[PDB]
Amino acid sequence: DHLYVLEHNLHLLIREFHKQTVMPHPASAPFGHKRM
Amino acid sequence: LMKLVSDLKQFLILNDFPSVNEAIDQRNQQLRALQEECDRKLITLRDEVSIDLYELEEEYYSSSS
Amino acid sequence: ERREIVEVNKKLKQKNQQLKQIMDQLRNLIWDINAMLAMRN
Repeated sequence: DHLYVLEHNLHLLIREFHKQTVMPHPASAPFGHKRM
Repeated sequence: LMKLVSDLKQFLILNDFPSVNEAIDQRNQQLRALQEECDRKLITLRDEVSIDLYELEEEYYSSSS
Repeated sequence: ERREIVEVNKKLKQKNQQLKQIMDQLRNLIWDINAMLAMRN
């Protein structure tokens, strides 16, 4: 408990950062998300 | 003057505007291989630990007096 | 006779207590690893 959730929260924040950067194979200009 | 010019040229070509960005890719590959080996080691460790844990549970839960 | 059986039962209970103490940490480590490697990427 004292250490695991620490690493989990750090990785959650870095995953947030990485998601805030997804390449949709775009041609004209969608510039968005695939599932979007 | 020649020494200072060479020093300034080495300064600007070292890290100021070197078009060689492949060092970042090499570091990426090295760190990714390292973390992949670490993940594989952790997975093998957890698999062995789970096997031993089940073998130990089979003897613990089925023995009481 | 009966005293030996009682002593053996006490020793078995102590061994089972140590076994449970070890199993607690074992399952704790298993949960920690399986839950930390899952949040990867």
